[PDB]
Amino acid sequence: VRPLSVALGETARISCGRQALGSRAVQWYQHRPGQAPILLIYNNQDRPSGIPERFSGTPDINFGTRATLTISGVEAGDEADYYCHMWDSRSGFSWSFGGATRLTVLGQPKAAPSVTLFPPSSEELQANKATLVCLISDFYPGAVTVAWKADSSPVKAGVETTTPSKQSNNKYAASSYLSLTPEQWKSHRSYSCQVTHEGSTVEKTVAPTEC
Amino acid sequence: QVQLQESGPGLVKPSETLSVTCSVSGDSMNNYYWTWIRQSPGKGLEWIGYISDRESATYNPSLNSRVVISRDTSKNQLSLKLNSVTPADTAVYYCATARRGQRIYGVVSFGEFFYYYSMDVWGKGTTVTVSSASTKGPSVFPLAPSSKTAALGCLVKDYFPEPVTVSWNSGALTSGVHTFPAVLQSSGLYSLSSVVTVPSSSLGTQTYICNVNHKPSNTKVDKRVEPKSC
Repeated sequence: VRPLSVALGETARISCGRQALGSRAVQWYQHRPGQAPILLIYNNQDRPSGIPERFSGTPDINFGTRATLTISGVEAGDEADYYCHMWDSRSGFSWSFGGATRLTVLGQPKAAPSVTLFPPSSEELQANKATLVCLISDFYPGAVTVAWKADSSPVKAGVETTTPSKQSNNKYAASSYLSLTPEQWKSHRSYSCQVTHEGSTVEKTVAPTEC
Repeated sequence: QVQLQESGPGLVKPSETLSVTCSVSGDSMNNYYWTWIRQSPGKGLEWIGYISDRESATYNPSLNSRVVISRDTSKNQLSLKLNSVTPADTAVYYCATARRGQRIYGVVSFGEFFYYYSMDVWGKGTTVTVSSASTKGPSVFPLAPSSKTAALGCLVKDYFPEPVTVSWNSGALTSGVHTFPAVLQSSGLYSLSSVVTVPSSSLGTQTYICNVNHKPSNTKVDKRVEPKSC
């Protein structure tokens, strides 16, 4: 990928990875994680219905005009991978979609994480296992620290945590799982999931002795 | 209102044949050219091939003649078969319509034109993993609501391969739903959680069921989530 970053509201200009020799026909595709790719622009400038007119391509007008995708008033929701599928009269059949330009949109408001911590279910404990589940959502930017405590002692055993990734609302989500024996679960006064984000901390606690 | 939905095996062993289907709705397959594109972990989009009207298919040489694309008009289905698979064939596979354009840059009579394709309608994709490891269906546990809105959910534990889909109340409950990205454990097994924030005063009266689907293992678990016995 070719990373590019632009501030909210600014005009992004993404250059095609390959330049045309002769007459060209260029398609642009947007690909957001968890979604099918979407056709943004075809035949150089044509815009499918449903695509915002904030998106435009370069016309082929016999200037040495580099094919470029322009996005005016860049929004958080424009953060995606962009593909320029370049066809020209000298290059032969274009099997490659080319590399992605990964557009990161910066300048968004800090948002503190929502944190939900679930203790082990009675059903899991009956099966002789125990998992604490910490779900972290709606935060921005994406850098976060997730720590677990047993009572007040830090813990590093049984801990599996995801890399944060963008949600549909363009904030981040992550989760952390702490695997315990039922005996460990019941023998402590409490366990906490502690999430530190931009210098501040959201912390949830569960206890075997409380509902 | 033409719509595309892919379906596949979820897991194939190396050296076997990967077979995916795309069901077409809202129009006749006959009114479109068809294509498959895949999206591999760590790689960009890869164009597999396309098939025109007269059942004539053209394939990306990158797949080294391992690919067959075909139509079954009696089912309005598009098919892809990829043989001799390796872990490099692990990807999300998408079906799409293709629009053929013709750019003339000189006299047509002298063949001074080229055809190009725009992919205008895409399916949602279907994940296929190529591994010698055996599939494993998840164990599903309820994540009961606080006793003190409240969040409740389902823990979808220890499965392979990706993905798992979760709905709530058989699709009827969508607002406030959040299914989180799975964690990949050291064991190479996945776990995820799905949460829904619902009104606290709905608890005990309103039924909340998380529907878990892991296609590769043919696991469908319907898990009621009720308030803590305490």
